[PDB]
This record gives sequence, C-alpha cells and structure tokens, in this order.
Amino acid sequence: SDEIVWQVINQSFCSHRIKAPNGQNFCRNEYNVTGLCTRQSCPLANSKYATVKCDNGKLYLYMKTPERAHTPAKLWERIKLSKNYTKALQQIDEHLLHWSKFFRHKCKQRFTKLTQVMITERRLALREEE
Amino acid sequence: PKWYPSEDVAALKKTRKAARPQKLRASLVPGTVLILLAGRFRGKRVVYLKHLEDNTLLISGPFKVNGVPLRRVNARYVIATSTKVSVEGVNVEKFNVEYFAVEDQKVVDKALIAEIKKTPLLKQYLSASFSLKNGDKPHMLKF
Amino acid sequence: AEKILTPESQLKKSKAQQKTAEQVAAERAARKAANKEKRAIILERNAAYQKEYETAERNIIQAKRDAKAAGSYYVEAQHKLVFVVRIKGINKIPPKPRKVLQLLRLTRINSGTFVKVTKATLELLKLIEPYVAYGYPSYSTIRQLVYKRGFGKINKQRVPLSDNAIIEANLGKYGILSIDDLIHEIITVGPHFKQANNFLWPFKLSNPSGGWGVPRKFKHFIQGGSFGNREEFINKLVKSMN
Amino acid sequence: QPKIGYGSNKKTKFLSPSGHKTFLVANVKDLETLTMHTKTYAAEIAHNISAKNRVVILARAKALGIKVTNPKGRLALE
Amino acid sequence: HRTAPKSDNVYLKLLVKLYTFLARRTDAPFNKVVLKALFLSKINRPPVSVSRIARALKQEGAANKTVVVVGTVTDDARIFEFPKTTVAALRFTAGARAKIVKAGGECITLDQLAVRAPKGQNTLILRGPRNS
Amino acid sequence: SRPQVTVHSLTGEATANALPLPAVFSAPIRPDIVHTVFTSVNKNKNVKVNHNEKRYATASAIAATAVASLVLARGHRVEKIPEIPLVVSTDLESIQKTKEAVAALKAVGAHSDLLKVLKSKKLRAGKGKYRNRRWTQRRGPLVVYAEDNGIVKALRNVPGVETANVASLNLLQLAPGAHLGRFVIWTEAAFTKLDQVWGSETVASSKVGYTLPSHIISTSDVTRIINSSEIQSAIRPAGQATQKRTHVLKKNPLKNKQVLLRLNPYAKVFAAEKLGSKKAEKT
RNA sequence: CGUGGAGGUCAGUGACGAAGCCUAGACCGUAAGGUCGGGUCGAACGGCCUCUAGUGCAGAUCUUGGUG
RNA sequence: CACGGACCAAGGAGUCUAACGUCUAUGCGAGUGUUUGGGUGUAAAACCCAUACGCGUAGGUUGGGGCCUCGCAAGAGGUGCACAAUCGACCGUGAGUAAGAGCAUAGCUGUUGGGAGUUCCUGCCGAA
Ligand SMILES: [Mg+2]
Ligand SMILES: [Mg+2]
Ligand SMILES: [Mg+2]
Ligand SMILES: [Mg+2]
Ligand SMILES: [Mg+2]
Ligand SMILES: [Mg+2]
Ligand SMILES: [Mg+2]
Ligand SMILES: [Mg+2]
Ligand SMILES: [Mg+2]
Ligand SMILES: [Mg+2]
Ligand SMILES: [Mg+2]
Ligand SMILES: [Mg+2]
Ligand SMILES: [Mg+2]
Ligand SMILES: [Zn+2]
Repeated sequence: SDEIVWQVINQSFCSHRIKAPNGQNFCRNEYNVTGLCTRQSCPLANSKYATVKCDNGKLYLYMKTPERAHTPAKLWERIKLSKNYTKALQQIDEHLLHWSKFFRHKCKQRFTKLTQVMITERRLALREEE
Repeated sequence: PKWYPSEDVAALKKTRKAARPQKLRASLVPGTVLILLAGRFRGKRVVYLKHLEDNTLLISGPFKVNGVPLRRVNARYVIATSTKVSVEGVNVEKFNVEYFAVEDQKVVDKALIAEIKKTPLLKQYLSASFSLKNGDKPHMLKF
Repeated sequence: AEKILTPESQLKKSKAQQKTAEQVAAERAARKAANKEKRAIILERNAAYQKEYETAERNIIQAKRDAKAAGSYYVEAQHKLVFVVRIKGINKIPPKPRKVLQLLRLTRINSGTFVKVTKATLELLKLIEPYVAYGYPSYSTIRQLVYKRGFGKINKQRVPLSDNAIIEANLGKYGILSIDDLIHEIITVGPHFKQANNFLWPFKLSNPSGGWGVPRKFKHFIQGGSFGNREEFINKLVKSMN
Repeated sequence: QPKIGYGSNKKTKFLSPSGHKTFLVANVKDLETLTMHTKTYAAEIAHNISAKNRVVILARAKALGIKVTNPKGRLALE
Repeated sequence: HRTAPKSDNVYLKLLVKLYTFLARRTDAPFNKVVLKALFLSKINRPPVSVSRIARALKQEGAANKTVVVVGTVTDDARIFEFPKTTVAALRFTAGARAKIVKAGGECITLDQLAVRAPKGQNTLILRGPRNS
Repeated sequence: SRPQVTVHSLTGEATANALPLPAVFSAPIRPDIVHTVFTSVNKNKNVKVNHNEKRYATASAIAATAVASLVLARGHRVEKIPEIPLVVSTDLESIQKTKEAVAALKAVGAHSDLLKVLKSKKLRAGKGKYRNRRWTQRRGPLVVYAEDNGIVKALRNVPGVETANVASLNLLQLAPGAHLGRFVIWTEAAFTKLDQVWGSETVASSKVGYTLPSHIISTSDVTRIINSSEIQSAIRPAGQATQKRTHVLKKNPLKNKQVLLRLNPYAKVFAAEKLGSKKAEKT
C-alpha cells in the first residue's frame, strides 16, 4: 500500500508539505531526513526509513520498519550514536547495513550537520562555567 | 575522511588539452633587433638572444650600449626589425627561466659588442629610442 | 552477536549483473574486431571509387578529344542528377507550387536537396521554377555538402553524420557502410538512390558569402535573376552558401 | 515586450544575487526544515511576525547556520 | 492517440506504469499492445462477453491459451456449457466471475497476468465489437 | 493486511481477545471517486449521485481509516496510539460522564489529537463570522458505536469528537475536506458489526444487491510486482539511467583532420599519394 | 496572475502591533504579479489542498450640483 | 509641425430558463435508474427498504493487430481480436440473424432556442 499512500500524498493534501516559491516542496515532518516531499522522502510514504534527530545533547538515530507499521506508538526504534564522530558513522553504517544507499547517505549527512550545529550552539552559548 | 562530504564534490571532466611548444612568428630570429612597446624600457631598441621554454624572449640592451639589462620580454609586445646581428659569438646556454626567479651580463655584452662593431652606426641605433612622429602611418612603415 | 546475512534478492541481482557484464564485454570485443574489419572494407571501397571517378572523367575527356579528331561531334549523356535550392518565402505562393515544394522536402528558404532527373520529376521543377534555383551538382560540391552539412534521418530526428557506424546502422541493409559510399550512391543514380537520398536530411544552407551576384534575384537565370536552371554554375553558388 | 524567449535559464532561475533561493519562514519549526540546505536556500521571515518572535528565529537561524535574507527588519529600519 | 489514460484512477495508473515499464524493457510486442489498450476510453473498450471467450477458445489450438481482455467481461446466460480457462481482464461482472469460477476457470488482474506471462506467452487478446 | 486486531481496555491495558479484520479495510482507496462524491454531497448543504458510487466512496474512506500514514498526512496526532485500526472495549458504549470518556481517550492515546483540536480554535476570518459560523477548530477523533448506551451524551460536549453509528457512517464525517484517513476509534461491538453491515468474502453485505468492489490491480505496491523474481529474468539488460552524451558538438571534417580520417580512412593514403594534384600523361 | 464563497489543514500569524491602504525602496518571475523593508494603520487575519463564483478600460445621450 | 479645446465634481448603453446531440471520467452490467412512499436519524442532512414505471435483451475464404513452433536474422509456416473484403445459407432483401451493451451520474461542449466598443498575463494550434 506504500505506492497508493504515496500517490494520494502526492496528488492530494500532504499537510506537512510547504510549496516554496521555486516550486520545490518541503515536508515539515520532523522525522524527515531530507526536508523535500519526494517518493524517497516522506516517512509517511515509505515503510522502511531512518533518520538522525537530536534529543537534548544526544544525536539519536530513529529506525522505521514495515513490521511496526501497526502500533505507531512503538514504531520508531531509538539508538544512541556515540559522541565519537568516527564511531558514530561506523554505527550508522552497521545499523544501515544492506540498506538502500539513499537513506544511508542522507542519514550520514544529517548526522554531520547536526554535529556541526551542536558544536556551534555550544560556541554561541559558551559560558564562564569550566 | 574525518568529515563526511557535505553535499557532493562534482569531479571535473578530463581535459584533452595538452600544452605544446610555441610556434613563433617568422620574423623573430636570434640576432634580430627588437623594439619594446611597453614596460620600463618601452620604445627602446634591444637585441634578441634566445627563446625560453616558458615563451619569454630573452633580450640584452646591451646594458653597455643603452643601459637595458638582460631581461625577459613577452613576444607579442615587441616589434621585430629587419636588421640583424650574428649571435654566434655569444653562446647563451647557461641562463634559463629558473635562473631568473652582472658578471653574466658582462660576458654576454663583450661578445655581442664584438659583433656590433662591424656594422656601421648600429651602436647609435641601439642607444636611441623609437617613437611615432606626426604623419607616420605604421601600416606603410616597413620595420 | 550473530552476523547479518546478505539479502536473498541482492545476491540474485549481483549474479545477474555479473553475467550481463561478462556478456557485454564479449560483445565489445567482437564489436571491436568487426570495426577493424569494417574500416578495412571502407578503405577498399574508397580506393575503388576514387579510381572509378578518375577513369570516368578521363574517359569523357578522351571521348571528346577523339570525336573532335575524327571530326564527329560528341554529345554527353544527359545529367541524371540535379540539386535544388529554395529561393522564395512561403507567403504569396499558390497552392499548385506549394504542394510540390512539400514533396521535394523543401520547407524553408535557402534549404536544398538532391533530385533524380526523370520526365516525371522534371515537370515538378518546371512547376516551381520561380521559387527555386537548381542545377547539376559536381562531385566536389556533393562531397563538401555531405561532409559539412550532412545530416541523417534516424527515426525522424535529423542525426548528424559524425561516424560511419551511424550510417551503417541505418543503411547496411542497402549495402552502404560509410559516408563515401553514400556519396557514391548520390553522385550516381544507384539502385538504392531513393532510400539513400531520403535518409539525408534536407540541407540547411547559409546565404552566399560572396553574394547572389546579380543585384535583383527574382528573375529567371537567362533574364538576369537568381532563380532558375543554372546548370553547372550551381556549383559556384552552393559552395558560397556552404 | 514580454515573451517566452526572455525566459531565464533553469539552473539560474529563482536565484538571488547571493545565490540562495528565498524560502518563507513563519516559526522555528519551519526554519528547521532548512537545516542542511544552507547552500541552496536562505530563509526569509514573514511580514506578519512579531518582534519577540523574530529575535528567536534569528538566534535559531544563526545556530543552524542558515542565511536570513531580511534580518534587522522591524528590529532596525531599512 | 493517447500518451496516458485520461482517467484519474490510481489503480489504472499503477497498471499503466507496470505495463509501460515492461514494454520498455521487454522485446515482446504484447506489453506494448496492452499498454496502448490501457489508455483507451470507454467507447474504445467495448465489453467482451463470456460468449466471445467461448468462441475464442473453440478456435483450434487456442484451448489452453490465456485469454486477455483489456477491459470488462460480461455474463451471457445464452450458454450452458463453458470450458475452463484462466481469463485475464481489467474488470469482471459478478455473473461473468461466477461463470468462470463455476466451470473451473479463474479470473486474474492484468498485473497477475504480467507476473504469469511477462512476454505474453500463450496469450490471446480479444476486443469487443465497437459497433456503437 | 493483518489477520486480527487486539481490543484495548479503557484503562489502556491490551486485551487478550482479538477480532479478525473486516473486508472493508481491504477495499480500493480511490481519491478521485471520494473527491467527486464529496463535492457533490457537500454542495447539498443539490446534486444527484449514484448510490453505488456513494457506498464506494464510503468504503474507500473506511479503508483509509486504517492506513496510519494517511492519518498522519491529514494531521491527526496518531503518532502515539496502541495500534491501527484502533479498537476499544464495548463497555465504552455504556459510559455516562464526559470526564470518564475523556480519561478513557487519554488512556487510548488520542490525547495529542484532542489537544491539537483544543488549541486550534480561532475566530472565523470571513463575514460568515456573524452568520452563525463564528468559531472554527480542527477535527478530532471519531468514536464509532454499535449501540448507544449513554456514550453519545458524554462525548457531545468535548471539542473535536463526533460519534457515528456503525449502520450510519457518513463520508463527510469519515473524510472531511475530501481528504482520506480520518482518525477513528471503533468499539469492540462496532468492529464485529462492520462485517454484517458491509459484508465479507463469504457473507452477504446486508445491503440488497451489494458486493464490495473488486480491485483492478491485485497488488497495491507496484515495486514488488515490477521487481518480482521472474520479470527480471524476462527483462533485457538495463541502460545507464543517465544517458551518455554523444556528439555534443559538431566537428567539421574539412577543418579537423582527425575526424576526417575517422569518417574516411582512405583520405590518409590519398593525402600521401596526392592524387588530387596528379598529372595526367602528356601523350 | 489576481478577486470573493464554502469544507479541510498549517498544535499558522497577533499590542514586542493582526487586517486594510501607500511606498519612484530591495529580491524574484518573460509578464499578469509575488515576497520582504518602510510608511500608514490599531484589532484581529493570513498561507496551503479541494469545489464554487470571478480580473481592466473607452465612449455617447445627457442628468444633477457648483462655478462663469 | 499639421488639426481642435467655458470650467470643477460626480452618476452613465435590458433578466432567468428549456429541448436534442458529440466527447470524456466514474458505478453497475442484460441489465440499469431509486426516492413515488416509508423507516431511521447529535435531524433539510446522513444511512436504509420497498414501490413502480423509464430506457435495454429476446457460416466459406482473404487480410488482420496479437500469440505458438522452426530460424542467429530475413523468412517458413500454425493459429487467429476488432473490423473490412467479397462468397453465400436462414430469418424476413436488410441495420439483418447464425454468441447482445445499455442505463445512471458528473464535467466540457455543438445546435435550436423562449422578450431571448475593448476585454488580466503568457503560450499553443491554425484556414483563406
Ligand atoms: Mg540488473
Ligand atoms: Mg561583405
Ligand atoms: Mg566557409
Ligand atoms: Mg508589508
Ligand atoms: Mg453511452
Ligand atoms: Mg474456424
Ligand atoms: Mg544510475
Ligand atoms: Mg548540440
Ligand atoms: Mg478558508
Ligand atoms: Mg500592493
Ligand atoms: Mg528581473
Ligand atoms: Mg467470423
Ligand atoms: Mg479467417
Ligand atoms: Zn510529503
């Protein structure tokens, strides 16, 4: 049913979709790795999916499988990426072993950017402590 | 590999453009007098010695005659006159492009003066500058 | 703990891709060998055509000289090929010439094409005499046109003739495997002239570099204007246009 | 006279001289949709946003490293 | 004629996608033919009754062929004896479906036929009479 | 395409008893028919619509109620619910107090959707504000009951929640704004009675001369079918998927010797022979 | 592209200033226009998917008030 | 430049509705349409039953898209949708039969009609 769901979401109301002036579309979905409404992008469209998303200081990895499509409360499995960037990429590749290259590449890029953002918000909010 | 590639790096396509040695204009020949059209010594007559690998002609005043030292000059900014001197007397092997990055000039100048003496009035020609007078039309003017 | 196992579909895909790659490599080697043999064949055909052309020209000249020596006139065979070029704009054209112009594949000014000479085709040119200029094309002009402005019709997509393989893939059925083979089929009236000529896209020619000659174009060639049958002098015009 | 022949190239269309496509932003959540596309896109705060929200949007944008097209608007003039 | 079905039906579009992919990637002209048929309008998709299926199978050597109807199949009470075959078509009326199931036959969608016969092997296409 | 759903007690604990899915949820999900019927029926508050088409649209909406992705697409906060289609114990039908029903909804996990609907209330923008349409708010969960035992009165007051009998389900209530996938909660009795109301594979629908629609395509997912195992055996080798550019620029043979030799090999030999400048015998 | 009507939706926007109007300012679009900035304004309204209504001028008979 | 010009403010050249038909989409299918009434109804609604009538039903051969075998391919064939071609049988000389497709809804839209000046921007196809 993923194709049907995607086609309805495409030619009907993807509520998280925002139509930019260029004509490109952006899904507002927080779990979305690539914030662009496409076949590979909407977590709604695709049963198999993954994302790096920041919670507190941690940069967790969220996993989505067709097996837990029912029971959406427990759908997203939460994995802690190690603070070491190399270890984090290794863990992402391991968990995303035998996993389509699109989500893996996008997940790695999102982890890099979130790490940079965490570094730079530490920068902007440096305090006298320590 | 300490940073994963943000966005992507578009590799440039391989270029089928191999550099080849320059083919100089026919008039330029070793031992040919030259007129410089720009730079510090614009409008000053100089001798041509050899063509360098990096396409910069090498020229001597001689500094003895006209005070122009050994120097690199671009070919396109130069006019070639029909009068010649024999350059066989001067050997001009040692100095090269990388060398440019007094005694040598003296060694060159002695040999070049030796040939300059034979032709009448050439030293005076090299000493004096060149300029366009009124009524001078370059296109007819045979250089 | 336990190792993960490769998906059972990716393994099938890897097997299929490996076999396909091996097949493609074998086909590539065979194609390379065939290309070498094809180039050898093309060289032989070109040499044969060159000798044929030279001998034909010398034979015509010698026939003229011999006829003059004998005191008898020599008459050349009527030219079996013409080249036509469009001279006039589409507007202010009656229906009768307009329909003919479509048949000759001329749809814009300055375009031109080769036409076989026959009683049927000659009257068509007679119908469109005001709006076109045509004449007998020499070998050199045809060669230059085919090399510079040659375009091939491949699924109605005006493909440029930049390689012998392109012409082969279309015209090997008719025994034409190179640009020069096509040029021979054009310069002569071969058994497959219609198909080879139709394969060529109508030529798109610039206005002549030197000029049109006479100040006013729109009179017939003898009257002193561009359009009309000018015979060999078309070669002078087309080379200026091409 | 306007006509299709004047149309701009697709690769350069909808591009500011800074090289960033303008994207309207209302709140922090909409800002976060442009987290990584900092090179391709630049945010533009909407006209109807209150001054109190604009400073928060600017702070979050600086943290994310996303270029804002109209900062110092309603916090400064012109 | 058409380059895509004028209908906005999701499932017809999915079938068109599958069949255009097969026609692109299959040498068999069967996929091309069915792809072109899928675009047709209602007037250009006349119903092919179970009656016509019975005649098409009575033709020699076609008894074991898979009958294909790009469209709908309608029942015909005129007949008492109907042979067993695995008809394939877009839609099946309740009467036609019951007749096919009763006689030991079976009805499949065109996707199931594509899975069965990607090259259309042993297939027999039929088209209804478009008198009006 | 599960076999069964697990009932959930009002307090929240999962109930052992399980109910097979009805055949409605395995029905065509057609946005176009639902959209057309929804426009025609919403014009009434008149346009005639075929009864069978109307039932088809109702069935499509009911099927959409089970696809959690579509429910997220419309906007409901179904992110935290025990499962979909969401089923609750029949005792729900016998609640008499609004507060108890709301607490049961919190246990069910529809708290987020109710909070959304509560926050969304705003004043009507248009002049219709003074024509008895003044406050506008988002839509909440739908509670389906087989029989009313006071649940209807309890849930009337809470914003966003609308209740509908199983025998009387409405496309407007099921698919607001022609958008498929409204969040619904089914009582345990309602889930069972859905079979009788609409029918299963071997059960009459209870509607005179009605059968659930057939699927034009037996499989929803085209990726599974197109990949398959046998098609790839049937399929010729693929292309690059990004066409290699051939002949970006035209190189005139007359001016560039390399391409001239490429077009004609005999040109090389002829150049050496200089047959063009050959001398005919003086004779 | 623009103007209203209705349903749905953005847990949209708002005295730290909503809607309306102007803006020989900046950006975008080939253009109808759109976004932002500023001014004005001073309490609520907008974006988006769908169906439904619905784009600016010319000129005449003259009329009325008012002014010669 | 050639030809005309009291002044300011405004206002400023007719209406709803019907009949037949082509095409497209959807539902069903030798059927199809309900609402003519009733039930039911967080209540014009929505959901459901009948109640009728409307419009439907009451072979020879050649070619033929397609599919099968042989063939690397061209072909050799085999088989034959729609439909055509002629050849005829029967019913009653055609609209023929010898294996039907229509009904309903919506959109666009041609004609006939009942009182009955220019035309937001861009693009496209195109007589004479
Ligand atoms: Mg492959
Ligand atoms: Mg000139
Ligand atoms: Mg030239
Ligand atoms: Mg503003
Ligand atoms: Mg009809
Ligand atoms: Mg037979
Ligand atoms: Mg690829
Ligand atoms: Mg090109
Ligand atoms: Mg609204
Ligand atoms: Mg404005
Ligand atoms: Mg511009
Ligand atoms: Mg027959
Ligand atoms: Mg036959
Ligand atoms: Zn989306």
